[PDB]
Amino acid sequence: EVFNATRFASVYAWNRKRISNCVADYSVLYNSASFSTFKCYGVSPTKLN
Amino acid sequence: DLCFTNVYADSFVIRGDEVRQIAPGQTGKIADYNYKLPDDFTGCVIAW
Ligand SMILES: CCCCC/C=C\C/C=C\CCCCCCCC(=O)O
Repeated sequence: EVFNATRFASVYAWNRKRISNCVADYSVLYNSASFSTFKCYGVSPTKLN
Repeated sequence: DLCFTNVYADSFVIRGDEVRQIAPGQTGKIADYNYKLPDDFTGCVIAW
């Protein structure tokens, strides 16, 4: 519903969502997604698991 | 101005949006299951 939606907001009215009670296994995105820019700031990405 | 000791050359083809994954810490589809670089690398990366 987040990465695979149908319409995204307008940057002047950007959306904001809340996530709770779920499992963060992002390895499901490897099959279909393809990101050009991905940058984490206060955390190393090798420890998101 | 230098001389080099133990020179090896790797070579492969990937997709553009994965070149950022060819680096010490990147944790993606290419860095996890296909090809990973040490955390104390000494060398040079080259893409085109
Ligand atoms: C639904 C949001 C859940 C948020 C959970 C909190 C932190 C998760 C952090 C990052 C998840 C996305 C990382 C991108 C996947 C690696 C890049 C790739 O695809 O190759």
